[PDB]
Amino acid sequence: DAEQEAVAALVALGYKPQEASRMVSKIARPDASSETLIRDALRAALHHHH
Amino acid sequence: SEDAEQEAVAALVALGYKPQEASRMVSKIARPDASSETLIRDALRAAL
Amino acid sequence: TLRPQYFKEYIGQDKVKDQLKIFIEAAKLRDEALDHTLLFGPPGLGKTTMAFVIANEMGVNLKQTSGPAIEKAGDLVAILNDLEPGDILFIDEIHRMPMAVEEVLYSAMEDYYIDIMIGAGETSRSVHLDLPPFTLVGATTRAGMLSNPLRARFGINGHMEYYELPDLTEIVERTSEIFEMTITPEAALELARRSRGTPRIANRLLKRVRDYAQIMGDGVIDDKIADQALTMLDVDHEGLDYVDQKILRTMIEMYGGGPVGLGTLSVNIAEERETVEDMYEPYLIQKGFIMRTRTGRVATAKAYEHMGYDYTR
Amino acid sequence: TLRPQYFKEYIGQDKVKDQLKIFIEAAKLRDEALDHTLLFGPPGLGKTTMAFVIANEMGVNLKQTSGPAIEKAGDLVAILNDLEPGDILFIDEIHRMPMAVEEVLYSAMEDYYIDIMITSRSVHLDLPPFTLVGATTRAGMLSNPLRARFGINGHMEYYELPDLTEIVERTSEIFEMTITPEAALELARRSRGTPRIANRLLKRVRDYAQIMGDGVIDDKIADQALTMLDVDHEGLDYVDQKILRTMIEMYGGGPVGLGTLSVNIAEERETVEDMYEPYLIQKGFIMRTRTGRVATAKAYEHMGYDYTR
Amino acid sequence: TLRPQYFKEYIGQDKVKDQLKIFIEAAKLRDEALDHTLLFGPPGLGKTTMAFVIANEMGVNLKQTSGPAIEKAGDLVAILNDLEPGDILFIDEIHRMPMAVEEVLYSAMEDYYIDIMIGAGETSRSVHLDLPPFTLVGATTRAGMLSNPLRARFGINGHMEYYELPDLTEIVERTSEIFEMTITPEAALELARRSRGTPRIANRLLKRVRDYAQIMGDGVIDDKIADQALTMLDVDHEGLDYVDQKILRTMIEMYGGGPVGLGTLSVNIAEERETVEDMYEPYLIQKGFIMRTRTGRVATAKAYEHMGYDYT
Amino acid sequence: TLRPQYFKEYIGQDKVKDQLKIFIEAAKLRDEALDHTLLFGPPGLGKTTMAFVIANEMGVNLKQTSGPAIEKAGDLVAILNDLEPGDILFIDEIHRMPMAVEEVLYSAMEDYYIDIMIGAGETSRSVHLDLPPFTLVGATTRAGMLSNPLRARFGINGHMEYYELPDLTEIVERTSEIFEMTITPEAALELARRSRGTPRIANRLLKRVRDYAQIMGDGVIDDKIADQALTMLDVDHEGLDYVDQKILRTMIEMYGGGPVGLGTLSVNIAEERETVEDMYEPYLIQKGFIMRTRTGRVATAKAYEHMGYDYT
Amino acid sequence: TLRPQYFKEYIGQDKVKDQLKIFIEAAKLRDEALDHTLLFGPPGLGKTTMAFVIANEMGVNLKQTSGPAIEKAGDLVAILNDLEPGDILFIDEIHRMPMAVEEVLYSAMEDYYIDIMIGAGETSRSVHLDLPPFTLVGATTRAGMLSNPLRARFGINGHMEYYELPDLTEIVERTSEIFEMTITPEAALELARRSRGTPRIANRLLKRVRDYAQIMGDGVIDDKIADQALTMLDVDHEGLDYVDQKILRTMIEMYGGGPVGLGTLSVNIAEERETVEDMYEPYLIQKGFIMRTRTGRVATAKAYEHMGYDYT
Amino acid sequence: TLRPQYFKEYIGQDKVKDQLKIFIEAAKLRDEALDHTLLFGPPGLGKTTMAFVIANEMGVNLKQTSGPAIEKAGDLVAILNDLEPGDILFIDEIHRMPMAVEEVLYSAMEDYYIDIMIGAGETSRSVHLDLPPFTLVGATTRAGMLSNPLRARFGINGHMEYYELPDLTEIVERTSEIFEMTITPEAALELARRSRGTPRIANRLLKRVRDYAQIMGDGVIDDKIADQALTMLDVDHEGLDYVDQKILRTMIEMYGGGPVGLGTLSVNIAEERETVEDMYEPYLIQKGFIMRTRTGRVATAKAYEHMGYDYT
DNA sequence: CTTCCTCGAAGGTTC
DNA sequence: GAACCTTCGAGGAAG
Ligand SMILES: Nc1ncnc2c1ncn2[C@@H]1O[C@H](COP(=O)(O)OP(=O)(O)O)[C@@H](O)[C@H]1O
Ligand SMILES: [Mg+2]
Ligand SMILES: [Mg+2]
Ligand SMILES: [Mg+2]
Repeated sequence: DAEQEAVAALVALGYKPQEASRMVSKIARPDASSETLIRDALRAALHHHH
Repeated sequence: SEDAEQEAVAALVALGYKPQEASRMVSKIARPDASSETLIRDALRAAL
Repeated sequence: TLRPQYFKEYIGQDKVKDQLKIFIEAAKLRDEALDHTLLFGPPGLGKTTMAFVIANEMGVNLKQTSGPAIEKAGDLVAILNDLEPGDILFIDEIHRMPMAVEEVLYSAMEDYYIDIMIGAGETSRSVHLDLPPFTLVGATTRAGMLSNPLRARFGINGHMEYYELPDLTEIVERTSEIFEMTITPEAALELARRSRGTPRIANRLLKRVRDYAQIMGDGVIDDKIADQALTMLDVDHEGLDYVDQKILRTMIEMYGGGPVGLGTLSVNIAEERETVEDMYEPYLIQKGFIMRTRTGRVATAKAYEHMGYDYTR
Repeated sequence: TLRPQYFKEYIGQDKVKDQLKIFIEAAKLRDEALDHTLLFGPPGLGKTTMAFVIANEMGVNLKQTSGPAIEKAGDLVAILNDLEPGDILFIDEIHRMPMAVEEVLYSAMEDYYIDIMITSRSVHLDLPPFTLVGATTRAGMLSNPLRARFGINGHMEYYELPDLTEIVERTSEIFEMTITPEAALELARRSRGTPRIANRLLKRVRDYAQIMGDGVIDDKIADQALTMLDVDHEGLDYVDQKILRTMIEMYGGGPVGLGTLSVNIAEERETVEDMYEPYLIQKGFIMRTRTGRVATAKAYEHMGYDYTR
Repeated sequence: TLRPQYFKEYIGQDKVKDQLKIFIEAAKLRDEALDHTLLFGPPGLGKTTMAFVIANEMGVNLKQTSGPAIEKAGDLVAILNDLEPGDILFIDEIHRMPMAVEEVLYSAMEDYYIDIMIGAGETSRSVHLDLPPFTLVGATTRAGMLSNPLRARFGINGHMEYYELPDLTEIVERTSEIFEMTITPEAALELARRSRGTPRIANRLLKRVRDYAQIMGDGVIDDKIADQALTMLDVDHEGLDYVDQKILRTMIEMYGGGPVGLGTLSVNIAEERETVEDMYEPYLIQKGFIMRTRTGRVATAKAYEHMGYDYT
Repeated sequence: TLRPQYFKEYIGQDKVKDQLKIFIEAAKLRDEALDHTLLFGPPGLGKTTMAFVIANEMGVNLKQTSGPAIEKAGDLVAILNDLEPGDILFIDEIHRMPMAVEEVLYSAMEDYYIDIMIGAGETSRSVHLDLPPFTLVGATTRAGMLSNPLRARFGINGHMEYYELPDLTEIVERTSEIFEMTITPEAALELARRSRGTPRIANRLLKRVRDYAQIMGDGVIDDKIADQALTMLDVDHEGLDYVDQKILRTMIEMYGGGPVGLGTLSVNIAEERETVEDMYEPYLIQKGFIMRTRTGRVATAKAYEHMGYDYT
Repeated sequence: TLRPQYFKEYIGQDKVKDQLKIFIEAAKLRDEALDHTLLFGPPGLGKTTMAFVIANEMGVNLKQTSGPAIEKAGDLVAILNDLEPGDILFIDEIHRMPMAVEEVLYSAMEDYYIDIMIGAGETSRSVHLDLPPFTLVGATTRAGMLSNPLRARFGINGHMEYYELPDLTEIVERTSEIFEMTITPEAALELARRSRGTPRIANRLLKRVRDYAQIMGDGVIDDKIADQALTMLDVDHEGLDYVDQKILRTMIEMYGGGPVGLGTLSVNIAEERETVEDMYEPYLIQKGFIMRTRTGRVATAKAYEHMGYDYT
Repeated sequence: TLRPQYFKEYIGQDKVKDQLKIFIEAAKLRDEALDHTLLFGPPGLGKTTMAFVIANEMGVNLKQTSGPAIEKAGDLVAILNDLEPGDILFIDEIHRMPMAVEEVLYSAMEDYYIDIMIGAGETSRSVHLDLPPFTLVGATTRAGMLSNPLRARFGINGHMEYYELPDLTEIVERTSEIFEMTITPEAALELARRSRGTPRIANRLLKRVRDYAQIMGDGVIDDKIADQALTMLDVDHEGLDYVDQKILRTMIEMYGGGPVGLGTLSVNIAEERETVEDMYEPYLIQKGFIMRTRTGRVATAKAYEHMGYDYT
């Protein structure tokens, strides 16, 4: 159920449902929570710079 | 060469070019061994 | 061509022309490019013409484009790659550049490089493109709407000004020599006096007098022919049109100088509100013939003495 | 036809007509194209008519468009691509073109080339020598950089009684209706100085003579027809007379405010100011003052009242 | 029906009606379309009604639309070119068209053609579109809001005027026969004199009297029922409403006739400044009960002899 | 429920009720929809409540919306498309509608149709939307803002009046029974004299007194509880607030009753110029405490005795 | 946490607390919600805190939003559908809510139902929502910026005033007890007088003086330290802010004391009109530094002797 | 140095710099994050530079972004998720971010967590995310433009201000060494005076004088050369630019010092009226050359004597 | 970018 | 000379 919850949370943050699905779908961890997924889906998409 | 090909195409996309047109622009370059800088330089140069 | 090509030929603008010469000579005394330059002034004073002279005097090639023609970062970057060491890039109406491109120029001007960021997360990387030294020259008519971070990068400023009778006359003399027509110096002075200090107006008047002189005369512009031509046209010796005279005459004869509102004046001369405020009123203010007040327009003593009517406070 | 075709047919406008003849002859003698011309002035004076006469006198084929139709640069670029050497492009109501399009014109007028971006791509055009003619009623609405590029400015003026009399007779012969010289003069006085208004009266008077008369316009029919239309010999309408009468008999000549006067005649405020007062002020029947407007001595004599300062 | 259909039935407007008869007859003898017509003037005087009468007398089909509906040039360009030779186009509330759309009519009205841009991209091209002979009819309350170049193109101008008591009495009697009620000639005049000169108001009063006569009466309108019903509506023999009477009374009893300012008068009657100046004051001035002066409003002698005081 | 549901429960407004009864009964006999009606006047007097009563007496469903909710003509067309034969449409704050949408009702009210443009935009044409029979009810606080052509189409006009003490007292009693509270007739009269003639104010005071009377009273609204509770709420025995009292007191102690100008007085009370003229002064004039004069305004004898000073 | 949570902890505002206690208690005997309440006055006096206290005393949940955060009618519908029976909705900056949305609150407050149109084109349809009982608490910095239709629907009003020296002293002593800190009575009284009568300023300054007493002292707040710390900050002996000093120094020097309008002054001091009118002007006027005049504000003699100028 | 790392190396801003030192080390003694800090003042004074110094003195890695770079709430949450305990987040033009961000930033700054609500009707849940301690540093060009409830969360205010003559001479001297230009103390002071308080202007003038002195002299910037170079640049000894002299010179010769309005003035000299009242008038009024009378601008006595005109 | 409208100034009368 | 009333004119924020 955390899969849909994470996507629903990202939709609230302004991500499109299609992109939120693709973003969350890139991550895979059956035991991850909606919170730990969100903390990963965002880190994977933000462009870090040095 | 996929590293330079992907970098040149992705960097060209960051400049506002469309993915298709960016692919065509880079696809016109022959030399694969040249660096992304040379690839983007020539790609932008040819489109001028 | 009509446009001058070198400082030796460029008439007037001695203030800006004198300053630029010192900066250009100091740049040549070093293996360096000229500082970024911005040109200010009203329409029609040579802002376009001056850019070419700077390039020729620098011994460099000139690249030319316009603000509206640039809409994506790649446009500017692609043009910037074309620049050889020391090349001059001229951007017209630089104030119309979109923010999407305006924001890219800062690192170019200050560091001569662009650093294109790409990727995301662990794939986040950037590519650094070295740019050869160059000098950006901008021209604008509405400087007040530029952003402050851009204005902070320009190191040289030039304010254009209206030409004056001793030099505006020489532009008529020279232009009359491109056509195959002889003109007396006294006639050229009469044309300059009415050109409002603007080169385009002087050239337009000369073309109109040329047609008359070769159809209603012997094809020579003497003082006698000039008076007839300038009598067929409405332009008075102060440069006032027929309607300009009608406005002043109306205010003095019917309202005793005012104050009078814009709407009331428009219906008396049978013109649109927008036309009197934009076509005719601006020059009357600069010449000092009328003032604008919270209660309406009012005529000044300077206007009374020109029309030839008695004046009393 | 109603529209004159050559300067020999064009009555009046002696100032503008004289200048255009000199510049047209000089251009032909040099085999060059005429400079860009701007025509402006009040409605109904002849701006559109003069544009066609210029083309006929130059001996060229005229391209015609209008400002409201040009919505995007692609529209104007297609039109400009069809121009050949010496062609004349006429744009009516030029004040409506979006300023995004005027900026494309700044360079095309001076250097005769177009180098612009237009699914987006670049486009380049080299233009042959051509003459642009613009006509507008709101000249002040054009940008200062555009007005500075026009080389000829023609400002239209109102006509005089002798010119209008000659125009009325010319139009009467097209309708093949007989009219006397003194009858034609009585219509001219009522035409407010405008050729279009003079033609409108003639059309209405003709309709009366065909139904209530013998199909001939004479000093007797004209007086009856004009009384049915209720147009004074100074050209004042029924409502115009009601305004002056109300001011003299209820406010002693004024001053009175626009709001007070409008409600007293049962008229809308915007209609009195924009449709009736302009002619009364230009003829000198009313004057505006800081406290209101007052009827002048000319109004008293016309209405038949004893003036007292 | 409640709207007249021919000049035989259109009572009043002698000036406008007489002119249209001559111009319509002349147009038929020459076998050509009627010139463009603009109808303007106060509300409820018969502008819309006359537009249909013209179409019937000309014997052609009438196409109808309104200014508020036309919002872009595409709409007007589509209405045009759907016209047949001799059609009549009627636009109501013509003052609402955008000025960018009015300027398209300039060529159509004078020269029967319009310039259009067609296609896209490289196929973009201009073309002339040519129109058959037609007559445009406009109706508006705000003629001063139209552009000067547009008003100059209308060839016929009709300014409507208020009706007189003989004409209004006949209109009431005609309407009384569309319904099934008998009305005495003496009672018909009693309504006409209270209708402020407007046909719509005369019809409204009759409808209200009909409802009273068939509830509190025997279904017939006579001087007795009319007098009673008008007492319930509280409309005096001059047409003054309840609030109109209160204004005049207060001016004569507290300020001795004035001068008094609009604000001071509004607060004393518990009305607001805008309702008094826009709803009630306009009719009181046009009928001569109030006079406006630099110092304020003043009650005239006609008001004193109407309210029953002495003009000392 | 607080809102009256039928003409038998609706206290006051005798002039408006008497007329509406006759017009509603006559409409039923003919089996037709009721004519359009406009309700206007001060806030809180019962305009919205009267609209619901009319719907119940006619026996139809009431659709409800408001002027400021409509922003473009598309919204109005959607609302009218939902109408069913005989429905009543109530529009609150009708004067807030934009003029461009107000002019669309002109045809709907007189002829029951609307001109609408249809099609994708490349090909399009106008068509008549035909509306069923319906009754429009409008309510507004300032009828003077409506255009003349709109006001002329309403067939019934209802001007609301402030309530008198006899009727306003019955409203306080009626409300007490719904709240299951006991109130002595002397106490009901006290609340009425302080309610400025407005039912909305009377109900608000009763709710606050009821809370006080049961927390530190003995559960009954006696004449002594009301006096204490109304002191806490800061409502004078004439309905004046502390700001109103400050104005009157200053005029008596610092100017001997005036005359004094509005600008001078406003500064002496630390109040904004326009607030005093629009928010506080109107009630003081209507009640007779202040009088405007050509040289300023003066406090009358009534204002002196109410404060206890000596009149001279 | 510093925020009080019950009426026993909330210091000051005796006039407001006394009324809320009665109404909240009376609303507990009956099993119903509290009436809608409007709180207004200067910023930082504690009106947001009162909303939390009201919720805790009733024993219900609190939801919080602001006028600017609601952009369209659909936003409010989503919020109102998420309220349980008896919940409290708190709306800050209520005076900035969009007019098209404010019209929807009137119905929800007065009748507890919402009529809304949903969908588009042929799918456009109405919805009727029936809401559970709830209490709206509104907060505004401007007493008179609300519309009269809105202000009339609130059943309870509370004007909040600046705190006096004894109250702020107790608030400073309480705050210095939540933090691990020690303060002498002499220092607490000094800091209170310096705190512009505002609790938010008092708490903010205490946090800063605490830091100075540790680095530049022995970790204890004494009058000798408090004086130095407050003089290192810009806080004047009278508590005037840097903005306050600019205002007074500009009026006395650029206008010779005035009069000057606050509108033109706003742009000369480079401060937003609404901030200077609502945050700063009220204190300077209420404490006698600035006085009102017909033309505008003028600096009093007290201001001249404070800034050290000569009262010429 | 010109690009300092620690406060001892930073030139000027002694007031702001002295306050930060106490707060920075005080936070270290308690081993906790620093309070949120708001920097404000004119542009180009060194706000961005100071943010790096604060990070070094704390001993933390700086993270940087800007208001316009944030477009949706998720953007900020992502950045905040990438934070490490003690990190400092710098936001330039913090007032430009959309309100949808501020709604989340509040609880982030105050509670160090965010609670994204989800579900509707019978479904209602949230996701609760823990955040490590951090310090927010914001910089703006104005104070009043910041959201009121946001401005209350910042605990430290840093008012930046224009540099004094001693500081500018030191900056000029350091910059000259980078160019390898030899400049005497008198020449450095002359440039400092005319740079009118801003380092960017001081750098620009020095570069230009270098070019002149390298050609019109021996590469040594002497006082005699510096004064000649400045007259060639047309820079007045009071720091008035070319256009500034034109405004003053125009008022004296064409209007006798005025009064004259901004509309007329902006038309006489070919300029955009906004530019004059925004760029040039502020410096001329602050220095006492121009006064903003209600009738219009007027030239003061200083301007007459400064420009070299005999006063009236 | 434009129209509306509202805020301000001032002419004139009276006590 | 203080207080009322009417009329005109130019901005600016709500479309
Ligand atoms: N009576 C009081 N007792 C204790 N603390 C108070 C009191 N009033 C306000 N405060 C404190 O001061 C601050 C006031 O903030 P808030 O109540 O939000 O102000 P407002 O809502 O008026 O803008 C809070 O920190 C609050 O705890
Ligand atoms: Mg140029
Ligand atoms: Mg034409
Ligand atoms: Mg009609």
